[PDB]
Amino acid sequence: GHMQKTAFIWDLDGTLLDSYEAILSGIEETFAQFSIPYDKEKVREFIFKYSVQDLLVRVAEDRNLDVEVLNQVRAQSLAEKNAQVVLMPGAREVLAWADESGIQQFIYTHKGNNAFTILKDLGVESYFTEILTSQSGFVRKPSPEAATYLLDKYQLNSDNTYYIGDRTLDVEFAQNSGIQSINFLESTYEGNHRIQALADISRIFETK
Repeated sequence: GHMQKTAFIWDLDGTLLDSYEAILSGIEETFAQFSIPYDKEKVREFIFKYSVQDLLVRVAEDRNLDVEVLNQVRAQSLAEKNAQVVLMPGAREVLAWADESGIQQFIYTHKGNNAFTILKDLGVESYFTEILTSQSGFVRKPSPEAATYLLDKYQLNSDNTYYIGDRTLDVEFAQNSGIQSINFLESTYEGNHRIQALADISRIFETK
């Protein structure tokens, strides 16, 4: 219950967008053009370990093709048309809890002004009081500038703010500013709370 002044930051890549389908379906069409078997399970794993770019290499090189052709074959794809970007089916638990709790949630990414539309569309523009983008102009990484921006904008607290971003780079800028993070992985910071889901975000603040 309770929830003192807590502020929250989400990303816009893969923490709360599961658009990986609408990407990945493009490469299924690439594997098919070379008579390569494609298994979503083998792909979703490898794209989390390595790049797209690496995978096309790691098939062509094995299969007696050339990734130089595969590069072009990955452009002449249909699933970039016949697909769309979801609202990460499960986070509306946390979204609701935090907003009832009055936790000012925000977003930071490099995405374009189309970002704001995606949230409006999918139903969750309210849930992030303010959202930053490519237009914001901030430094690359670590970028504590973007933290201080959101703090001063509504007179929020560094120590009482928490960035959820799924990466070791969640602690770097966080530490440079003096704010906390919540990630699925360990890193060598004191404001770094491991999780496995999204519903563990509430359990942190419910003493578990």
